[PDB]
Amino acid sequence: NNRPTDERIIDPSTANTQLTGGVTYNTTSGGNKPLAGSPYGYETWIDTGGGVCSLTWYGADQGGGAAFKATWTNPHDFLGRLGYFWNENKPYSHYENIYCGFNYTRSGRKTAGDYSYIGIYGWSRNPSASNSNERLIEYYIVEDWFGNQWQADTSPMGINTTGGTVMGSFTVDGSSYQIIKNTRVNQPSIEGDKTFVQYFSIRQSPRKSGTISITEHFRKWERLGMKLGDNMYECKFLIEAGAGEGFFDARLIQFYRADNEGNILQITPLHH
Repeated sequence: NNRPTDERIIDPSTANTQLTGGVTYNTTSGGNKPLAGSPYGYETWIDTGGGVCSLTWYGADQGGGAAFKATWTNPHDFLGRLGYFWNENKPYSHYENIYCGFNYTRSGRKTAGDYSYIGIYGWSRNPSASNSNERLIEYYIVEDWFGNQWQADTSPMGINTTGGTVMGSFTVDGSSYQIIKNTRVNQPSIEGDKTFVQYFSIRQSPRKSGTISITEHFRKWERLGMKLGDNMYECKFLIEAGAGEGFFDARLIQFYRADNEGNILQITPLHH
């Protein structure tokens, strides 16, 4: 495929202004919820015995259309995410070449507990895998995190946070990424409490703005034998906070998809 060059793609380096207004959600959504006048959906996982969490969608007409803010205090593993919701029995390759331009501010080191994640997230199903562990996949492309008491938020996380096994590395979008596979044994999932696998790409140089060539990660995992199967659930921008008290505030989250010749198939938002 050829890199898209369409003028509607917002240069991430330019998206430096605080967005305003927005619609805020303070409770668990119970899965994907569509957003009004948008191709995207949000999800919130906010445990009631935890403290106050929020996701604020900045709307259809600013910040690339998928931009959001989130806050947490004493979360018990808060996830706020927004982007593509699919879950229509189609493989990731059906959605062609997927990209996400982003630019955010966030709170600093140790404001999100012992573990946290910022980047791209979703699930995929592989009913064809012979090993039942491999039939459901939770995935992360980790651009950034909040560090902890042991490592700076400027150092990449590793297996001490993720669990599991380093499979290898590759370079895309200006950094090396370390690829990790983990098995979650009898744990909560989009299919109920069961055993499933997680795939991670960890960005070795954490960053708060740039473009993610998402499809490249999918191609790389599969190439290493980490198969995603033929039914992708979603592909969303995520902030996950294990604990602490902090914030995430995007000026830009813009998903787009292009064919192999670089023609835009989908972009948000919708002159003389």
